[PDB]
Amino acid sequence: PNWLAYDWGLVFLVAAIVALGFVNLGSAAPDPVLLYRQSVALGLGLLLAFLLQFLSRRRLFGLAYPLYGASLLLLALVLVVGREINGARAWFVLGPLQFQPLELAKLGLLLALAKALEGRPIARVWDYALPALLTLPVVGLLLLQPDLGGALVVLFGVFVVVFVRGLPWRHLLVGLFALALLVIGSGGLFGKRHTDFVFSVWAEEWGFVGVVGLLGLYGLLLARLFALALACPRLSDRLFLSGFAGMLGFQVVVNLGVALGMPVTGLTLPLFSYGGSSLIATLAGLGLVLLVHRDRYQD
Ligand SMILES: CCCCCCCC/C=C/CCCCCCCC(=O)OC[C@H](O)CO
Ligand SMILES: [Cl-]
Ligand SMILES: [Cl-]
Repeated sequence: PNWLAYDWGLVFLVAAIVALGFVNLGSAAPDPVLLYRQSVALGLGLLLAFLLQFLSRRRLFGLAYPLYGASLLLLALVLVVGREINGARAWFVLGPLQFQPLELAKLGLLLALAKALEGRPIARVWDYALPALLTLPVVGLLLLQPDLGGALVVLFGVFVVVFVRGLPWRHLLVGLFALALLVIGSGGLFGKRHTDFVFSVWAEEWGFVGVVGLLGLYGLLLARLFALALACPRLSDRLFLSGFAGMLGFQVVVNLGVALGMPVTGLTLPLFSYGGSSLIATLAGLGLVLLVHRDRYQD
């Protein structure tokens, strides 16, 4: 953490998408008190992503299995002592504190699957079972809320990890598509409510150049993630980085089809749409990915 050998390009990409999100929220249905909550979320997010830099990658992958278990027990616990919002209890609300176990599940499952899938030889049966028995508790506890947007993100991440690894992945796509079935000019206005109340306003006030630029920022972000992914000697790191990039790109392309018209899910546009927990969790995951990239040439 003392040396700062990071990929600063990815840092600039995250910062650029975040600054666009903030300058849009200030015109996309603004409110004096609704911009403060997300500003405090950004502060918390940067702070948490910095705190996680005092963590070696050895320790991070040592926590691969405990974090997975804790996300499983927290997914189970949110079903009992959660708060209903849109018909599903998926949030822990302790006054000003809002923590959804879906994010912890995503990171824990990515770490657990990456670590358990770096031994090249496996028995001819566990190529199906190991990702199955590690993903099914998470997806099942995500459907008991019910929240299938996070279930889709999780399952598609697992698909990406398995596919990049070199294991049976067709059954995962079958499960993914089956679960997914039960669901103003070139210039714009320039600043002149549903979940998409941050993106439906941006797409109209900034038009084709705005959407093209934002999708370009997301394309460059996914490109830099997959470039950092194949730039890691360890296989577990390759898997972890690629799973993260998959989940992120998948939320983005889910919001695309939502805007086209899908049904809608609770999945926000990462770093861009309104939501303090999603911002904080995306920043924390990006901090993890940044620290595993900085420790890529170490033991
Ligand atoms: C790393 C990136 C950090 C990003 C920066 C941290 C956030 C700070 C936000 C301050 C208020 C800005 C709110 C948005 C600005 C516009 C608000 C406004 O006055 O709306 C009027 C409208 O734009 C007239 O056309
Ligand atoms: Cl660069
Ligand atoms: Cl297959």
